Amino acid sequence: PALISDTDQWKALQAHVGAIHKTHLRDLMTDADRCKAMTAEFEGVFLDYSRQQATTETVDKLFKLAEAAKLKEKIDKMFKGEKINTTENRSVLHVALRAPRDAVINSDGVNVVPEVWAVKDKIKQFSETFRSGSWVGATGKPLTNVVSVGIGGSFLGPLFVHTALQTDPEAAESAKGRQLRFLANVDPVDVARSIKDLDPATTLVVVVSKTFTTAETMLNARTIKEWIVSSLGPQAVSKHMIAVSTNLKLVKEFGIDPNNAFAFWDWVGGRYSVCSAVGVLPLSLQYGFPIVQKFLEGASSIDNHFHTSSFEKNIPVLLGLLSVWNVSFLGYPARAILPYSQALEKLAPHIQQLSMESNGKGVSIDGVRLPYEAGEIDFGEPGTNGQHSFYQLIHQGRVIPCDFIGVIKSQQPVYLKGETVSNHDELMSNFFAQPDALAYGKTPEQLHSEKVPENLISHKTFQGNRPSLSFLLSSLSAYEIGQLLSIYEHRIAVQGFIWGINSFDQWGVELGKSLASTVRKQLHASRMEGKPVEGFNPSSASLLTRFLAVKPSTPYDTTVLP
Amino acid sequence: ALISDTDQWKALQAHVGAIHKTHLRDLMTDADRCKAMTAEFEGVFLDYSRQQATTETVDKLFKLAEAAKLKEKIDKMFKGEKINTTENRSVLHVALRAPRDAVINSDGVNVVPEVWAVKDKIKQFSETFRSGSWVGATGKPLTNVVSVGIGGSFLGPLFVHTALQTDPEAAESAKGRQLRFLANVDPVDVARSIKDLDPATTLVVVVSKTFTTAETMLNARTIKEWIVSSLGPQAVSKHMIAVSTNLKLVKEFGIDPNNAFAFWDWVGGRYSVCSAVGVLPLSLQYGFPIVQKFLEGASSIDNHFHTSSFEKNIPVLLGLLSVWNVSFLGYPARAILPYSQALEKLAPHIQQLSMESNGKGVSIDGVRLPYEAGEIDFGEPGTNGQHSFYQLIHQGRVIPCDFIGVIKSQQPVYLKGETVSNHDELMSNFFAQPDALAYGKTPEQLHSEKVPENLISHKTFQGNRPSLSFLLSSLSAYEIGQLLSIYEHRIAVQGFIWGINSFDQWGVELGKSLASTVRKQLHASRMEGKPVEGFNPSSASLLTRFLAVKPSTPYDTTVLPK
Repeated sequence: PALISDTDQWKALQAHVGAIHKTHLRDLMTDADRCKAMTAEFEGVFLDYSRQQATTETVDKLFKLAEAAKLKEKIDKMFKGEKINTTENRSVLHVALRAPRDAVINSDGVNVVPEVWAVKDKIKQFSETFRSGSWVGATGKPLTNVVSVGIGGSFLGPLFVHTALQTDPEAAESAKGRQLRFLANVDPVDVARSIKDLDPATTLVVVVSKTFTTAETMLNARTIKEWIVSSLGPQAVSKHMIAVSTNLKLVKEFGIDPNNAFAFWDWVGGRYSVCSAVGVLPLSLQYGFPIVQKFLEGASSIDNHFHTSSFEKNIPVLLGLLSVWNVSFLGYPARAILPYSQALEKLAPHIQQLSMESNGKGVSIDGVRLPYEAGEIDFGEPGTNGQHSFYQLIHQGRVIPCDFIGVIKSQQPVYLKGETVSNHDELMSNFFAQPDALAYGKTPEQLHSEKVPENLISHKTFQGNRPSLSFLLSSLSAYEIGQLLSIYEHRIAVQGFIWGINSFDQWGVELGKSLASTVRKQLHASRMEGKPVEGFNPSSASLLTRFLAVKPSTPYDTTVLP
Repeated sequence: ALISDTDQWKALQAHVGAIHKTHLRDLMTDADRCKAMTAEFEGVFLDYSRQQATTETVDKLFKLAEAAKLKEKIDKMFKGEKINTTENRSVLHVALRAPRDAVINSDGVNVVPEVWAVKDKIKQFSETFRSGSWVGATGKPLTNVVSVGIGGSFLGPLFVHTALQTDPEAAESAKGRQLRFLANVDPVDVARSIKDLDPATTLVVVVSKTFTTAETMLNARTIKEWIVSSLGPQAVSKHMIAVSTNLKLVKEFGIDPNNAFAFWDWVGGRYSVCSAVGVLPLSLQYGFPIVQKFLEGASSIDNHFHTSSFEKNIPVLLGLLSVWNVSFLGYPARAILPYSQALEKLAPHIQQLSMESNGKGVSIDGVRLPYEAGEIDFGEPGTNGQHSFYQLIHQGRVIPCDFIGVIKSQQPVYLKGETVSNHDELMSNFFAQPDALAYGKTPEQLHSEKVPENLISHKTFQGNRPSLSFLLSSLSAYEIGQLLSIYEHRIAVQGFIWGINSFDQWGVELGKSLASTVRKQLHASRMEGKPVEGFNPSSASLLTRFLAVKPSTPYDTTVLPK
């Protein structure tokens, strides 16, 4: 009901900001009891948030806000299958995607778990048939390359897990000689990328779209379908294309065998769909189902930890509260996702959609316009890549709270005889230093003490007191990748739960889709019927005229592929 | 003085209230305003009519540029003055693409003949290399090239390389060849760079000015071990070259010193792709003529930026507009949104170019700024980013967007019977999204469409959110050079108005110092068994947990990935 910014716990945290402004992390980081209290741990995940602009009292006052906002109740209702997505009247049950085969999680009055595992066992049987070569192509060759066609949550989630599993030794062994590519952009350049160095006779296409009507995905689906027909004949569509969708009619009218359709559900948001057939099917073809099952079990272990653990030990709750503290009370509009792992190269782009599409909202869940701004701007590059890109601003420009992620055991250990440190040790040297560099800074007195010229000390001053948090993971196999994914999925839910918004709808995408259909009609009328440009403002009319002024080089209505 | 204390700054501050009394859905109906708020140079058309501004706002930003002596600073850069006052260095990335008979002095010596001496050396080497006469140890012609480097040695070339990969001309000249980048010190990146490569058909280019860069040289010694383990120690001079000015270490590394290619201290790292940093590897992949057209594209913008009046000056307009969005409208972030899959790696480069240049806290004289400068830059290509975070840009925090579209497609595709071509489907979003952000959708429109009253708040688009649109005629090497030079000069303009030094980077020093300290502690504990000493309680624990897992291979023994 009432806006969270109207409660006393919210106002109490606002007054608490003035006291924290009086503090500096250079002094706070010497307190052994403060540092030890501001940690959390679960299995192979160690969270150290001692470098936040906070004391234990700040965490205490954040817990009371979570109670006033009814955080625990909102969590339980999600797990129990209630339709907490109010604006769409949908359950929010991506946790059921990795629940064990015995659990009971109702939605619309029916337990969804036995049907979640029905698709898993169907994926497993297909993947075993596919990987053992019994699934053959039109020319009689076993398919070894898989293209997954999809946009948004059908792309970023799966791409993240695929990139992280690529260089893990056990996963990479199972994916020997197999490629998995993603065709996401409707830009025809992406189609040329997806099919480069590929043989239609040894390629399988997985079209991912709940509706099977998605404009971008279906145009690519029809495009690569013709690519298959152009080389193998019209009958090769059934043995070379499969679908992750529920519209069985369009799937068959597309030319795909309806039994080759793998279903997910409306209580599976796009940005929470990697654990569904959206991700499990392509990943089980590349790495096998045992590997993806370990990934699901990792995310499942965090779902239990998030649902049952007390708040002082609850890692996703701690993370979500500290982000609200940084965003809504310290005033930091952006957040940097900085994993020191090339395997996590595609983590930040997925967190980008997961966070901003969930929490980039302007009204509460009940439709009251928020007097404050919610979801932060999320970006990131892996260390040390991003370290040599934008850390200059993070140290001396605008303040950006940082998520540092480090892994103890290297996926691909390297050491050369005579080196001071192993390659992974050299990488982690920065993982340990940068958070301390942000917290302490370097005073002008330290600089003048080091005989630095007075005209340079202002330029070499580091103010410090800039917040960070550090994940230390035991390893990065399928299990730990699932844990990291679930941690962020729940953290974003916690932030949206505290802000009192709806983290699970996405109405902000419709207006751009509407106007795009209006432009598409204008393009068709001009290209095919020679109609003038009409119905647009003077700017759009001019830009459309410049675009359409370049006529095609291809004969009228004639197919062209790269 | 300080730009925030001038009347031109204060007059623009009050002007914000007048613009806040307008809405873009009304301003976009003015044909006079829309036509005046444009600019054009060759195949580059800039439409900024969707900025929260009028021609009067632009007139007042011009008077801020005059009070900031913008034209003075630009001339001093082009002329070769050491405007990088904190490092006492010229700023002459424009000289990398100047013609042979150009006159650009630093310390009274014309640097242009030395720029072309390297360029001529690159061309002669690239012809001998691509012709196959340059052979490996086993006598095989070299097919694949790995460029080792970090920061500006990585992002710039990656951007240009990714844009050229799918250009029809460039891709033809790069057939059968690979160009990979090894940037992360994470040994997972080493494993990926050498994945499915043969040392006998691989050339390595080490890009590091001093040849002392910690991450680059460890990767450089690592890939050197990979080569010598397969071909012998003698093969180094035949498979490895360098972009460096430290001739002693190049010869000590094993590389023939005459295979070292120079660049200079007045070339910023984030400004170095037009030097041998980029020109050398790109010429190996695409041939020198393709790269010279790229350089000629950047050169065309340099002349335009240096000579054109401010109302036709595309980089000056862009810099003043971003300063307007940042320092007066209060928008702390900027979205780079190219509707081109070929520009996939554009936003990561702009990220470093902008944030490392302008993420500053003090003026060029050493005065601490009472405002904040450099904005936070991020982006994904359309339509990828469209289906990721556009939810927030429409309904959450306001983020000024840069839209980049291309009239002609690098890879045109059309299927018979389709309503629009694949590229037209892409561009429909390019034209629609800026209008969607400008117009919004009022709750009166939604009620007029029989939307339930409870959902009206959630489907409302406030509109009046700013964007600008680039429309390029094509995306060949020439236009890629133009786009690069535009963003380099725009970033300089913003730093000139703010009165900061866009060309030093002291903010990266504290992290490298404390990383060296952690490197010492790691060696002392790995090789000498020393305890953890000299760190705060948090870093001590993190370090203790990390070192608790011991190397899994014999002492001081070489291990390579895969």
